[PDB]
Amino acid sequence: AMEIVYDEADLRRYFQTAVLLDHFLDDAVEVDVDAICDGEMVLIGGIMEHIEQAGVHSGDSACSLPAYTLSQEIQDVMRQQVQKLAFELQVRGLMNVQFAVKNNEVYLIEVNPRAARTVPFVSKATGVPLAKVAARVMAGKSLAEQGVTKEVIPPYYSVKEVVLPFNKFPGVDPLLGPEMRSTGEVMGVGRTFAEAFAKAQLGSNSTMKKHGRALLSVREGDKERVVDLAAKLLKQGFELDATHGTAIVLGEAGINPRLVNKVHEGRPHIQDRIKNGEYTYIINTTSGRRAIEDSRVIRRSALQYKVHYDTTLNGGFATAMALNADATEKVISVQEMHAQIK
Amino acid sequence: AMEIVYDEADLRRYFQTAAPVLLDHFLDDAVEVDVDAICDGEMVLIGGIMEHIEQAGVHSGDSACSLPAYTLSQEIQDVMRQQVQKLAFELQVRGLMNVQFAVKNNEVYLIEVNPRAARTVPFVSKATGVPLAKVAARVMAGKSLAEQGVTKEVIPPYYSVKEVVLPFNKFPGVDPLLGPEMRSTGEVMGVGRTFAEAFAKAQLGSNSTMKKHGRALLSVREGDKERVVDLAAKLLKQGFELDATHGTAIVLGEAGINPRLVNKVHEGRPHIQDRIKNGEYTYIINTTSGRRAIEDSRVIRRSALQYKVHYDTTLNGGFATAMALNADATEKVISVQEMHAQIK
Ligand SMILES: Nc1ncnc2c1ncn2[C@@H]1O[C@H](COP(=O)(O)OP(=O)(O)O)[C@@H](O)[C@H]1O
Ligand SMILES: Nc1ncnc2c1ncn2[C@@H]1O[C@H](COP(=O)(O)OP(=O)(O)O)[C@@H](O)[C@H]1O
Ligand SMILES: NC(=O)CC[C@H](N)C(=O)O
Ligand SMILES: NC(=O)CC[C@H](N)C(=O)O
Ligand SMILES: NCCC[C@H](N)C(=O)O
Ligand SMILES: NCCC[C@H](N)C(=O)O
Ligand SMILES: [Cl-]
Ligand SMILES: [Cl-]
Ligand SMILES: [Cl-]
Ligand SMILES: [K+]
Ligand SMILES: [K+]
Ligand SMILES: [K+]
Ligand SMILES: [Mn+2]
Ligand SMILES: [Mn+2]
Ligand SMILES: [Mn+2]
Ligand SMILES: [Mn+2]
Repeated sequence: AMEIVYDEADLRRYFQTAVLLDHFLDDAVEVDVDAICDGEMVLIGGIMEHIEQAGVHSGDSACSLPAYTLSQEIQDVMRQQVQKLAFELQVRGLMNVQFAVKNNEVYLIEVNPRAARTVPFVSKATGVPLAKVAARVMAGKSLAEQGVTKEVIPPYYSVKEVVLPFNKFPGVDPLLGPEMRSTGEVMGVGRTFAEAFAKAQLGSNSTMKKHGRALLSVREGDKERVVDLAAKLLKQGFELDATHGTAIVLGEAGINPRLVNKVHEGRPHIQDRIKNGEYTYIINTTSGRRAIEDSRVIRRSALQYKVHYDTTLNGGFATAMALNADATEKVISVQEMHAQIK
Repeated sequence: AMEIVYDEADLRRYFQTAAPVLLDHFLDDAVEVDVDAICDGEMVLIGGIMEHIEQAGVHSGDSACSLPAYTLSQEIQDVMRQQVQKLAFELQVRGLMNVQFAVKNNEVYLIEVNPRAARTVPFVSKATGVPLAKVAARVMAGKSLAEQGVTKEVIPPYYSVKEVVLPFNKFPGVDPLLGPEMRSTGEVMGVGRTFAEAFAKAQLGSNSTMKKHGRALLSVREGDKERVVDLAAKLLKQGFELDATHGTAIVLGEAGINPRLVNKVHEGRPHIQDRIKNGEYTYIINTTSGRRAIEDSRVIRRSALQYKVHYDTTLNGGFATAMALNADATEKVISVQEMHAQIK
């Protein structure tokens, strides 16, 4: 039962309703690294950059392999940091390490000295059967011995996206957080991150379209960044609707969305519009226990009415890119993927 | 000291803050009309029919008006005419009289009859070329309209529009807003070949700072919400960029117009006030209804006045303002002599 408390007043609130205390790394890029250690060397299985930031459980995050935004430099740091930890803990077989990158700085989230849920993904993207190799390693065959020494960076992009069970429990707020709730995953393969992301998205049963009206209702910390997102969408032919505060900031950057009322504001409001099919896409980011609680209708509504929605700006940007891709254009077999590897 | 109460809750509100009290039904969304005439007991001469720009509810003394009428139908004017004639005799008018009417849903309501010379007489004299005070003085003294040879109503070939000037800038603590009470100190006159030109001249004469470019702030009430769309449309066609407050922006977006959203003061920064003060606006159309809303919207009008931005507090006025945008007050001048010479 992990929560993110914003302030002091916010803690009692928890405390009461409600121990490990940790500083939340806000606006950070979460990373998952899968590796093998035989006591002799460390094999980097895959470095995966999640789309959703730290604070959204890795299990519920879409992710990319290779990393789509992280610097070689930043990643080399991680690589070294994992090797250091492999030896230190005396890993023999599989291991997974979770990082957060904030302001060009690498921080340690956790070390899982065992097989992690991303293994099959990495194995498929990299064509290397990590569970088999690590098994052998555990049984006594060194990496050296196996001819498995080099880290594989495929020529193509591999993206993993999850599927969430919210539709099965309507009374639940379909919102991402530090706790994992997904049931499954899909893989998208493309020549570009945008292609891979498009394939992941469509495979995950997303109802996203390449036309219509998008609803933008983001929080403070996203208002600035949301400008670029609106630009993108307008550029893809989307019309824009926005809730008061968000419209304000857009307006201040030269973008004039059509305003929509919050439910308490009047009619029609967001719910009538969602219900009435005015939107093909919704971006709704929130912060604060309170805020979340009051915005619940947007998310429940979008779910109920099958409108594609993103609860993170990063997801938004990923979706925006995918719009320039065509998930049906080309196909490729796993064998083909694998042969293409140096 | 009178106002328009909108409901029971409001009546208390008032009745408290304030002796038999008069209670009249307020004809909302009505066109106010002024009619000046002369009766000699044998006949009735119509001096002029003026159509106010601001609706009934904005005192006639403070309304802009036009001679001849700019929206009313002849049919409706003919009623007013018969009505004036009937009143004239019944009342035994001998000399000048003035009749004020409200038109709503194609129906003519009587607001008041003033059986003496009215403040609009000079304007009508000047527009029609007929010196009403002289004519009526001769009538009171014994010379009939027939004896005088002044028996037929004169409809000029040009439009004449009267605009007023208000003293709000002399008393900054007052809310420079129109209502049932007259607060104006003077009037101007504008003459044109079209109502738009007459209006532009009257507007310019009245010391208006209106411009034909920039950004306009739109913040109107409920009853105006639907109709303000076409005005924002006229404003965009003229080249202006629009700003709007919450609910106004909502109505407009649904009509396809997307103004830039601005925050009220309680709402956030920068707000309407900050914007006005920084010279962001060149035009402001701001309509309100009910004691509270009025009280609450105060800052817009005071700021507008303070910062010299032209502002309209009525939609009818806003529309007048927009039409004038299509006219050039400085393009042509005409002398009164010439004007009267045109008279047929
Ligand atoms: N200090 C932190 N700052 C930001 N996000 C964090 C932090 N600690 C954990 N998280 C988020 O919570 C998720 C779960 O954290 P983790 O420690 O790995 O728990 P679990 O045992 O469920 O794996 C992480 O994947 C990340 O999204
Ligand atoms: N029943 C009414 N409906 C609408 N407006 C009215 C009504 N009665 C008065 N008014 C408005 O108030 C103004 C002042 O009212 P009026 O009766 O003419 O008083 P005054 O003697 O001060 O001129 C009118 O010019 C008109 O705009
Ligand atoms: N950032 C948000 O989701 C805003 C809150 C929400 N729209 C409400 O009605 O309270
Ligand atoms: N019609 C209006 O002017 C609405 C009221 C005003 N904007 C306020 O700040 O309350
Ligand atoms: N990877 C999580 C699912 C994404 C979902 N559309 C959301 O942003 O909430
Ligand atoms: N005719 C009265 C003056 C109009 C002023 N601009 C206002 O509309 O408040
Ligand atoms: Cl795991
Ligand atoms: Cl008078
Ligand atoms: Cl004062
Ligand atoms: K994450
Ligand atoms: K009037
Ligand atoms: K009277
Ligand atoms: Mn974890
Ligand atoms: Mn764990
Ligand atoms: Mn009167
Ligand atoms: Mn009177």
